[PDB]
Amino acid sequence: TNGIDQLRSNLALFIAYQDMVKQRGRAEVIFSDEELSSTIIPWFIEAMSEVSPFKLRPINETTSYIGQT
Amino acid sequence: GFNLKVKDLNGSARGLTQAFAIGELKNQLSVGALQLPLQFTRTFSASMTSELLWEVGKGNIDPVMYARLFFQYAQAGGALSVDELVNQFTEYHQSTACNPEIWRKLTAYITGSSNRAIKADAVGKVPPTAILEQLRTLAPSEHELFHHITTDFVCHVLSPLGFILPDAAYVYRVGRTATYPNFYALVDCVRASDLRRMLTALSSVDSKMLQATFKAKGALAPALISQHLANAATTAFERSRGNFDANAVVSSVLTILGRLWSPSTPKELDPSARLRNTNGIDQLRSNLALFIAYQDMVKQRGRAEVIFSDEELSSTIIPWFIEAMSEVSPFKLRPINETTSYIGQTSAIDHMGQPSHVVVYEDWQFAKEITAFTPVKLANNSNQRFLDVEPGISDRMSATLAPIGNTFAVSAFVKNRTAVYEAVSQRGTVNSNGAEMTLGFPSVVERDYALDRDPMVAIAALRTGIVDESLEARASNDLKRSMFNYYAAVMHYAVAHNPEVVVSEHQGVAAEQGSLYLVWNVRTELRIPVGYNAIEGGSIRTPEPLEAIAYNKPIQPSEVLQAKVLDLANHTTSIHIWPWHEASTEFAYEDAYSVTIRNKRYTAEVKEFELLGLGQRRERVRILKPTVAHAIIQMWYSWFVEDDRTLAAARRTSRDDAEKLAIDGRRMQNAVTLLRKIEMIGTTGIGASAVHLAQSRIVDQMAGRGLIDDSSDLHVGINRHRIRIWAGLAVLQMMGLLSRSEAEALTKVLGDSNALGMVVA
Amino acid sequence: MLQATFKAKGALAPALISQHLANAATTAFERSRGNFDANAVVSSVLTILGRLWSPSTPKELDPSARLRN
Repeated sequence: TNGIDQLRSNLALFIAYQDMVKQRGRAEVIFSDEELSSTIIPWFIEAMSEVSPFKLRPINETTSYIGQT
Repeated sequence: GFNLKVKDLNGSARGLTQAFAIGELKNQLSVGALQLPLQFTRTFSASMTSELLWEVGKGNIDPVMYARLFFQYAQAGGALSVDELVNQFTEYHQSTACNPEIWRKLTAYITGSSNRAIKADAVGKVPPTAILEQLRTLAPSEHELFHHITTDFVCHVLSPLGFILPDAAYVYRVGRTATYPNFYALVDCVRASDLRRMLTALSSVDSKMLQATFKAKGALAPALISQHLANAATTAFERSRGNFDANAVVSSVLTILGRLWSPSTPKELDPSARLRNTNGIDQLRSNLALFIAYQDMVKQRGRAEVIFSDEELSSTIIPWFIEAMSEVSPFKLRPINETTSYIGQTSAIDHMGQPSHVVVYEDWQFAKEITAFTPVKLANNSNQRFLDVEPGISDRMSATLAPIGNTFAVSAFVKNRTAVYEAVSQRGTVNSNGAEMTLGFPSVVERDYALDRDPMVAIAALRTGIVDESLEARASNDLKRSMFNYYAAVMHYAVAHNPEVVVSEHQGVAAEQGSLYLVWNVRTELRIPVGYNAIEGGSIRTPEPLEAIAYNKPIQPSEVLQAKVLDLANHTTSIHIWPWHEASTEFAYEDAYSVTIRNKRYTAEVKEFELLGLGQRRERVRILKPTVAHAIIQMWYSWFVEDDRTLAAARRTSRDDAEKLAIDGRRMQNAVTLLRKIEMIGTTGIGASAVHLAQSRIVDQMAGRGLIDDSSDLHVGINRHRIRIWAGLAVLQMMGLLSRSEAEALTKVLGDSNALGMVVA
Repeated sequence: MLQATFKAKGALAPALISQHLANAATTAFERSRGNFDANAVVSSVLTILGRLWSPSTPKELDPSARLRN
């Protein structure tokens, strides 16, 4: 069911995971069920919003711009 | 063609019972009543004839094209299941992200070490395939196919505004494929659909990346989007980690459809009104050959109710999709009325007048011309080859087949076959329990014989019902497909006649009442015993489709029935190569005539040769055997050996002198059949060539010894007809049709009888 | 069907699509075997609306936030 299939791949987003997991425990309200609807809840999220200045990112460059020696 | 009893059939051929598909094992006949009414969308199907040649390599790229190609490839039996092709494909492009070097190196072809970036593009596109053959050194490719695939992304047109040429494309010849589907065929369909889920995104991504590419600059600088190209496609490859699971989803929509069928109310089988609606299934319930696929895989794998679906949400995701709503299958969903009709009807009359000869039959004009290929291999020095069509044996042999394109019309065949008509005394008394159930289809032979297996063994496996089951897994396959295609064809055609059907367990071993068959009804048939029912109630009520078949009134065939026949000279100046072989390589072979007169051996010994009158050898060419052209005459061959051995078994059994008269007239009338057939075959122009020329040779043999040079001594009467067959022998083998182990049979049968003219011529 | 009809010929030959015409419509008539059931669906949206109205909290009358939207 769409989205999550690449959404799993996001990883800084995963940092946000471990972060709020750090602050508020986990507090599993689980407003979602197991499927219907475990859909309505992830109907949407921030990157698929344009509402954020922040935006979803393609494949390869990540956010690279630092050399090494 | 081929035939059974009308009363008996299970003792004649178990394969056409519903019960055999149900795996009833010969015993009790199905009958159980308590019924649910149905309707027809005349059911989803395939095509029937689609002989054509796709272009690839021209850089257009479209997953629907390749879906056909892999599907046909499995239909070539190049590996096995399409599912195997696909899992092995993903195993191939598990060379996915572990090879950034595919980008680094193809971009190196773009020239390259692109950190020296610029609007570098000049020219060169169309054969990365060779430098990608170096990528084959990078990406070994035991199959030609996926290697031939991956080229496309870099070079569909990318970068679309230069690079640049092609002025050339590629090739493949899809043929007509299987008529009707099954478990494995279906999972192959949805699997092909996951590939469908693959490639289209795989094109669309680049389709937008190019939009975001030539930022200009011109085409902009490389080591970027080029170095990108398909990494997103690899992510698209990773979008493809999970379509579904083919066997599970197919089994799912399957068995839930079966629950929609079964009388069994309870919660295990209670198709939710919550989702009895929701599109598709509402006409999908109506499909019925699809229902044959149901009872089939229900036969092989029990039911194994994984029920990946719930009762409603989501009993939706699973039947989100299926094969007909895929374009991935060559097979396609079917409208309302015609079903797949194209067979006429007649029936024997004794002025009573129950049928004794059911007449159900073909409808099909075979190819009017065929053309040899010259296998001009040169590129790659392997499978890569060009065929260059040119006239040769082609034109002239074809024109000689034109009379055969008249005298071996199926309509004439059955019409003469109907003329068997009067039998066992008179007139008016032909009736005695069973009656012959003559039948056959263009399709089953055109395909199973195309696979080069000789259908008749499978036919006999059906006739005995029980499988020989000693076959190779490949032959195991051809046997299976032979079965369900025979069976289902007969089913949904019979359905194409009778409007109404109802579901029927069975019971027996239950095995949980999910097992089930069908029972039908018609009324018009006259008050006579026929099958087990007789007619009982002024209506049929039979499990068995053949029963409904027999009662049907005489009709006419509808379909265009033409072989369509391929052409390729265009594509030939284009080719390139594809899995072609099967033809095979050297267009023909000699057959040796012989005769004795004045008690002396002569042995005409003729080749091959063009024989037609221009040497020599030629060489080299090979022409494709039409599947059809040999398949049909093989139907008749099946008839020949049928009446032969079976009524010979009658020669063994009923020694009654009247029955002696019957075996006499019947065997000797098949004898007069092939008699008059080869008879008219001899007047053919190539037949004329074989006559005058082989006769010229043996007359030259007369000049061998000096005293048997005393002019011709052969010609009186018997010799002419006796060599008339030889024309039918050149027309036999290496006319491009018959497969020998054939004239063999014909020889023995021509020995069976007086033959003679018998008159005329 | 008309789009697929006048194959031309002109309007093409009959005893076919004409003889078809509405058989598919009869199948469309059979597409109509099951819309819903009027009294049931009306009563449904009805009483669920009433549950959306009523003060009564419990599970018999708890319009799901899963679908209050």
